[PDB]
Amino acid sequence: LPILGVLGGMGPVVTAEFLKSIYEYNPFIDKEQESPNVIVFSFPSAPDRTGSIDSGKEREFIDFIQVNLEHLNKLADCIVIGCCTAHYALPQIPENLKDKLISLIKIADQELQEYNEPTLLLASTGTYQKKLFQEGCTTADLIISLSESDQKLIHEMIYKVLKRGHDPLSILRDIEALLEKYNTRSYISGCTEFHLLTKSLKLKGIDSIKAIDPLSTIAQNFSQLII
Amino acid sequence: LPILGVLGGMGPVVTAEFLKSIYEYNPFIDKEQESPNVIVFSFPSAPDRTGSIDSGKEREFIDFIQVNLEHLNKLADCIVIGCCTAHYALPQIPENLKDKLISLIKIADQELQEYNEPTLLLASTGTYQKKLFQEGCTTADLIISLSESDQKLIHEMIYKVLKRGHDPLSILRDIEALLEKYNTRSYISGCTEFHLLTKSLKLKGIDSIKAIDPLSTIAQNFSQLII
Repeated sequence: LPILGVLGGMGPVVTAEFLKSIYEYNPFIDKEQESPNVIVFSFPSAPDRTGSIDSGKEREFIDFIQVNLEHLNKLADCIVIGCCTAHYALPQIPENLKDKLISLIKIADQELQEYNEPTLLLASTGTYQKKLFQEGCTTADLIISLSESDQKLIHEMIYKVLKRGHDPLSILRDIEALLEKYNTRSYISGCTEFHLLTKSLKLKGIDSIKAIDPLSTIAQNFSQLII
Repeated sequence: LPILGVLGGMGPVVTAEFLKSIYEYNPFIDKEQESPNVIVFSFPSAPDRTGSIDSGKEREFIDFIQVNLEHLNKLADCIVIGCCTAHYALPQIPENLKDKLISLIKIADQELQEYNEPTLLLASTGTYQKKLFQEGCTTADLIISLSESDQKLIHEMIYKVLKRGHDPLSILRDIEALLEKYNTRSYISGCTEFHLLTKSLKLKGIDSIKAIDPLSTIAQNFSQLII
C-alpha cells in the first residue's frame, strides 16, 4: 500500500487543511480501509522561509529540510514538501533524498500546460527572489509576475489572514482586483496558503477564477500520483 | 521542542479534523514558529476495530498498533492513538512502547471527574464489549451505558454519517433524543468520530450539551499535556 509523506508545518493551518483535502477528494466507497495512507510531519518550528533568505541563514533551513527528508525517505513511498518557497533548498540536498519527491513547482507546471492561458503567480518575495517558477516551469512564458509592490501585499494577506486561520474569502476582493489589474482569470498558488483560498472558492461555487493549485491537484489525483 | 505523535487513520476524517483542532485551539501570537509540532500517521488501512473483535483477528490489529508505536516512540515525545476502541490492544503491547502514551480513556476520566454529573457514553459495540471506559475510569459510576439497541444506532451514525465526512449536525436530533431518553445533558465521545459532532456544536454556539471530548481536550491543553 502506497504512503504519501508530507514535510509540513509551513504553515500548520494549510498543512491540516491539505490532509483534510486528501480525504475530501478521495471518499471511500464501502470501507474506510480503502482511503489514502499519509504521514504528516507538521513542524511549524521550521525557520521562516523568506526570513531564511532575507537573513543569512539558508544553511539552517536546508538542514531542517534535509534531516526530515532523511526520516520520510525511510517511511514513505512519495514525498511532498507543503511549501513552495521551501523548494529553494533542493539543489543543496543530496540526490538520493529527492528520488521520491513530488515537486509542487512541477505539478503547477503540468496543470498550466493543460490550461494554456496566462496566469498570475501569487507568491512570496522569497519565491520570487529564488525564481522557482520562472526557472522550474516549461510554461514560464504563461506566468505573469507580480510587481514588487504587489508581492508585498500578497505577503500581508499570507501572514495577516491566511496563516492565522482567518476566513480566506476576506481577501477575495483584493485578489479579484489583482486579477483584473494583471488582466487574467487565473492564479497559481505559488504559496501553499493559497490552497486555503482555492478551497473557499470551490466551497462557494465561484467558478469565475481558475486556480492552479498544486495541493488540490495532489489530493485529487492521489491514486495516480502516489506509487 | 516537544512533538506529539498521533497514531491515526481510525478514521481518516476525524484524524484530519483533529490536526486542524490542534492549530485552531493554539493560534500563534507573533510567529508561526510558536505553533504545535505534530507527527500524524494517518493509516486508514488499519483493520476495522470492532471488526477485529467480531472476527477472530485481534492479533492482526495488535501488530498494526505495535509496529507503528515502535516508529512513533523514536520520533515523538508524547503519543496519542486517535481511536478509543483501539485502546483495547494496549494490554498486549510491551510496557516500553506505552511510556509516552496519553490515553483517551484517562483524558475522558479526568474531565468527567471535574464535571461530576452523569454522562452518556457514545461508543461502538467493540468499545462496550471490551469495557474500556467501565474498567478504565475512576468515574465509572457517573457513566451511563447505552443499551445494545442504541449502541447499534450509534454504529449507524458513525459509519453512515461521520466517517463518510457528512455534516455531523445531521445526527444532532438523534443525539438529543438519546440524551433525553437517558436523562442527561452530557456525552462522552467514546468513539473518536464524535470529536466531529463536538466541533460542529461549538461552531454553532450550542451550549446546551456538555461534550466530554478527549481530542478537544488534548488540542486545547497541548501546552500542558505535551512534554
